[PDB]
Amino acid sequence: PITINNFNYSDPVDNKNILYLDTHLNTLANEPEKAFRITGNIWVIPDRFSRNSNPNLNKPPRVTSPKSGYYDPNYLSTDSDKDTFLKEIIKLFKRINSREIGEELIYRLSTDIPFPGNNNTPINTFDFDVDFNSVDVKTRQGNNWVKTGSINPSVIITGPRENIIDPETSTFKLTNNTFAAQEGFGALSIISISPRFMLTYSNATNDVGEGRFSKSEFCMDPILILMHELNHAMHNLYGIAIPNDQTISSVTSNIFYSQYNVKLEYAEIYAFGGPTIDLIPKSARKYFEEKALDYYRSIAKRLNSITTANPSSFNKYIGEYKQKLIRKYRFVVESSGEVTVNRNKFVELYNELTQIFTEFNYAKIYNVQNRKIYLSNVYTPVTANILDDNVYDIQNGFNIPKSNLNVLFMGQNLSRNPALRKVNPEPLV
Ligand SMILES: [Zn+2]
Repeated sequence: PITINNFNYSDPVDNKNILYLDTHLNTLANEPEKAFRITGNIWVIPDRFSRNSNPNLNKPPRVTSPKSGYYDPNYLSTDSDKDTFLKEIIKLFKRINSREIGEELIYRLSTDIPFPGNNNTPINTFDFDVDFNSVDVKTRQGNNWVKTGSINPSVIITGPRENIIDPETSTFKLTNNTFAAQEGFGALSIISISPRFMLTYSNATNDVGEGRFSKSEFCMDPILILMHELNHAMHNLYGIAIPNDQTISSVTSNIFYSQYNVKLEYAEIYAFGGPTIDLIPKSARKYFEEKALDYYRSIAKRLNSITTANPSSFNKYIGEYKQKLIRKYRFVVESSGEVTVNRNKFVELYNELTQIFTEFNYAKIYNVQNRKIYLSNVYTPVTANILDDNVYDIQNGFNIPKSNLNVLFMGQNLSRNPALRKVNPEPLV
């Protein structure tokens, strides 16, 4: 099985699970960032992250809303903050790992890798440095930092970007390329998030008997906030991500404003899952699945043509990676040795990735209260000291029996659990 590593932010670099990395993507970082290996190819860099030039973490001057936002330029600024964040992420992975589906989710994300290449990679080549799949490992000597090598994370979890309550997962590419995450190859994903900042709602999946009266507000369990993003990472890793331009015009209401229109991305619909998937026209769902199958066929063709690798040191390991990728995509190997795509196996895999590994399904499996739909109306966000086992533990999250909060999800009920507190109102927008 899989085990989650434990760390203190202050723990020494060991050139194995603790290193200093330069992703060449964080506009907030002027020097290498300390990183920790949660397990396998999943790493965490407990720092704020940004993709905007001349970044600013202060509340925006203009109007970016209705989108609910929380801005605090000092969140995660100190080493003390980073240590707490790091431990929160670790604890959440342990809870995710407590159920079989979560163990499988972590196993896949930490074991399978992006195909080494993109649309512009020659068919006979394995490129382990394509786009942003490899990150520099740096060490200090003197008053500077020098590259000593690189690693290939599959997923890097970082702290929030500008808006602390808008978790986001992304892949990156060079200007002249297209997104490999949408073309079968898959690519490295960066998840920017802070699970302890919980979204609140009243339109929930589990009936608690208040239908005819006043319904309680509940918080989202931090593991679902994180697992939701891990679903985007799954789509990105297996190269089946749906372009962000694929949407359905909808409405919802933020923490302040009233019902406003929004373009609901199909990527969000799949990450959430459940009946919501039906919002995507059946013909469109089939279209993207068939498109993915064609990209997979192209990958199988590449696997039958590999003769060189970049960097050259990987040439002697072409067979090893060919086998790893064959297992990832669940391809079949003919007696002749040719790699072929089995439709039955593909359909099963695609279904798993888009309809089984979903937030909606996790809520049922982990037995926690959760929003009924991705666009459930939200209220003021809440937070809690999730590192305190008297507040949140691995087995039951907030719904702890010892606290007498295990009945009807009372642990997640804002008016029944004093451990839950509204976030600072000042940073809210
Ligand atoms: Zn999402």
